Amino acid sequence: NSIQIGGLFPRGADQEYSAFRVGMVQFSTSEFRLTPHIDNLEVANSFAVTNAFCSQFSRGVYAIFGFYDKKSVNTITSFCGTLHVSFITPSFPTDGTHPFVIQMRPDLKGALLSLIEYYQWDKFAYLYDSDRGLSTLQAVLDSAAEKKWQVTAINVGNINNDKKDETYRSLFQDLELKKERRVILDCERDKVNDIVDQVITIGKHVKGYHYIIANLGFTDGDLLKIQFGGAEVSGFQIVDYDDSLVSKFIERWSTLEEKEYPGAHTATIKYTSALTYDAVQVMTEAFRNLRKQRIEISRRGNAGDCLANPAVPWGQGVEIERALKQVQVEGLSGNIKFDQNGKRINYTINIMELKTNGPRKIGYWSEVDKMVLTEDDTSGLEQKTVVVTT
Amino acid sequence: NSIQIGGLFPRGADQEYSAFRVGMVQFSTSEFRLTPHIDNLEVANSFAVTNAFCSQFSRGVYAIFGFYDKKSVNTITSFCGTLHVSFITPSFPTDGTHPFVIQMRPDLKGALLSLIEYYQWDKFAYLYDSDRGLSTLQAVLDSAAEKKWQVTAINVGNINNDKKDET
Repeated sequence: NSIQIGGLFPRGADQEYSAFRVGMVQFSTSEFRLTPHIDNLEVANSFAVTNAFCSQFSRGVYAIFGFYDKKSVNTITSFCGTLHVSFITPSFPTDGTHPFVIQMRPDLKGALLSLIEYYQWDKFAYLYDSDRGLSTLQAVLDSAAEKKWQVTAINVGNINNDKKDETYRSLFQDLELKKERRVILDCERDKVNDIVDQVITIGKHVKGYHYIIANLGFTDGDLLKIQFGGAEVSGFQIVDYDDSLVSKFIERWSTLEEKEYPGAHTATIKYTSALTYDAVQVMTEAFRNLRKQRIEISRRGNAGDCLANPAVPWGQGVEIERALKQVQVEGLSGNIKFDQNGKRINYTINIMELKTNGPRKIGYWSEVDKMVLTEDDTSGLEQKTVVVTT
Repeated sequence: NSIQIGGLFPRGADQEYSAFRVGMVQFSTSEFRLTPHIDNLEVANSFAVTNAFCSQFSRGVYAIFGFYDKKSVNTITSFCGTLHVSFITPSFPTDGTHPFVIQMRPDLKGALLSLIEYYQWDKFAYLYDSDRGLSTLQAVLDSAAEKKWQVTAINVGNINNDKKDET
């Protein structure tokens, strides 16, 4: 069964698109075949996204996969809530209960609010970027007044890439106006590695400072350049590489050709590529369930024009969303369970910390059991020569 | 000269639409006549705004007037920057330098940052709503670290109207 799927990939998301095509080979079946309409177009031009949206809406696709920006978070949810076409995304989570929006990336603020209580921080800075939204900023400001904190929040993403070394000197000099040791970065991993190189430029990676990287790709960032500087860096890795379900995929990952699959011949993988591979598992499990339920949705382009006034819904597409939220499968990021909004529940966020040996789990996060520490201390191996001032 | 204009008014903006029609009587001339295509539609459903947009774009209008939401701030600027049709709005100001976006409401943060220095405040709360954007929140948080302030920011708009007395 040739089933039309979505292909709204950004330009430069090819490692995610390679890991998409890995699932296109791995999760293919003789029951049904996914029919790509790949649209490698920019995500900021939401008009160009809309033309890429309405072109596949003219195809009569049954499920749409792709990313979205904060310039397009209000775009896609306005279309998919009205046109009743389900959408699958690994991008940053939404805040409103939107129908037909199935998001692969779990929430991060619940582990992070658990983590600040674990470090018992009250006076700390919070550098951030606007692009993934500001609900995480809204989350920490609510617990700022609630737990009586002293937060120094500065948006760092607005500075251009032309002079992002001169202003960032003055940024930490402004942080030395209160002499903060506790910086929680919230940026893209390219912008994270920029800020790390600024810390390397000024030497705040020494002992005394502490850092928290607020993304799921903690292993994706360069830790070797700041492994032995002195500061302690915490983070989160949603995909445990020690899992054999992950490790057999990693053994299949690096062996692939870079000329065929760019970004594949690597030791590790981005979590955005991993959830993309996990999204193909969900879409395969969906239409296997529609094959088991024997509910026919096989329409032509009856969707047609997106400018239909009024645009009529088609309830077979509503049943698609109903089957997506019923999918209870495992993944590379653990158990994938959904609410009535398609958002992930009963997942596990691994608290990772940079140590002398490198990145290392100290515990995992749960939605109910909030922080559970692991007892894998290996006697600590050292006591690191306690600094005695006098 | 009958010149097609925009009419993207929200439902319930009729006092603004009345004061629009006051200017339609007061600023009319025999040189040219403004040709309304009034679309009293909701501003949150940006899909419904888009159908109201493309209908006047099918008319071949020359300037478009109306409001926009934070659900439609990225909508209208993406259309007007690409389709090269000018847009006129009294709504909350944009942050990026967008072509074909003419905004009637002036900035407010410059007076407000002047005002906190006038009252010499450092420890203060800041209740706010998300709907007009959060750049004003971004403005006061930049001067919070710069002027060594103690800001208590709480988004109050997320609470529903059903129990907005108990919370």
